[PDB]
Amino acid sequence: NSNNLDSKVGGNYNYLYRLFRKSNLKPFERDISTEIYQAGSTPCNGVEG
Amino acid sequence: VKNKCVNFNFNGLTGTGVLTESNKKFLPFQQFGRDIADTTDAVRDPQTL
Amino acid sequence: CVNLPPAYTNSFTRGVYYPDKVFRSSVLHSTQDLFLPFFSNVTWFHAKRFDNPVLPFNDGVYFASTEKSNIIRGWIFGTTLDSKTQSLLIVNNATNVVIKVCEFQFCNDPFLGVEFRVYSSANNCTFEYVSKNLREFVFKNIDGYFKIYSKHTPILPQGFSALEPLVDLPIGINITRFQTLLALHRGWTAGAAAYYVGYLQPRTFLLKYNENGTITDAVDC
Repeated sequence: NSNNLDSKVGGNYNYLYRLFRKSNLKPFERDISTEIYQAGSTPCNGVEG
Repeated sequence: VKNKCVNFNFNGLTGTGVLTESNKKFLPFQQFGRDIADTTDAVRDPQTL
Repeated sequence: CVNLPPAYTNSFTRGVYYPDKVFRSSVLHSTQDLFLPFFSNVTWFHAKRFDNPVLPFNDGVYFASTEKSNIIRGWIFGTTLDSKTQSLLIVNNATNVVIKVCEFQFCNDPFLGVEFRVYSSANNCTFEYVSKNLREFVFKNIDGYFKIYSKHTPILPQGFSALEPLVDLPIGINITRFQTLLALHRGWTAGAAAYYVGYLQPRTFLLKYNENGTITDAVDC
């Protein structure tokens, strides 16, 4: 536990996790891409609606 | 200690037996030698080489 | 950045390597691994003549290069060789060796000069390891580890030589395509740059270790 170092009163927002991936990772693999994720069939033109 | 039955630990590998000098030659990416039964029959010394 | 009929041959008994780091003497030993099948159809590229296309990287690659003036430099590996994915680049810059996993924006006709025209940008680096011939190589990628094996011989030949471990790299990326790096002369002129490509698959082989601990023959079952 590290609630005495990585915690801020107003809330620390510098630790991120990835949601919304297309497929599952393989062992010891790393993905650092920042792309728009298409949930439906509408053709995302690099914007979030 | 050579030419005497001893218990030995070579870089974490334990066992029992007599240690002698060999005519073999190992490539630099090798530390152990096995026989047909997968038993360890040769070893490189980590100090004298 | 500068924008400037297939062939085939036979691999007889090439693409064999040491699977373990253990010493063995005067035995026959069977093992299952990703090998280049025997008597396989192998693609051939010459070097007007300038072959540097993007080729698949399915489950590992055998590579051979018969040059005499050192014009094949290195390679780039990746999936989408643009700034949206991560990519690996091995290159000998005529004085040093560089590997430098990064997010590269690669040109369509990358090459060197007798001068450095490979990429346009590099944003996020995660790794750096800056530091009459045959020169066989083998590349694999398993569990975030990129494995390389290599062997050198003066004088496609029809003998037997086993490749030795060279390096493993913890790069952690998905690799699906690769492309070769060549250096053109002086408008330009080419040279002897014949290179040969194959592909591995799982096989059970029977190898033979002699009395000095050297592999001298193999059987593909």
